[PDB]
Amino acid sequence: EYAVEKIIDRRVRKGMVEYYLKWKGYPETENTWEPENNLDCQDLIQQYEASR
Amino acid sequence: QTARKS
Repeated sequence: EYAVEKIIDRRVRKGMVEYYLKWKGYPETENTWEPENNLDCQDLIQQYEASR
Repeated sequence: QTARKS
């Protein structure tokens, strides 16, 4: 539902992969952890795992 | 691209 600027971090919680996201046009204070199923950013995810 | 905000 919102445009993602970049993935900052990744973690596993409750057996779910989650990404810490910086939302485009929003302050860092709005960064939130979102389960991977919530994302439609294959490019960013792909790039994150790559440079990881 | 985009993402759902839980």
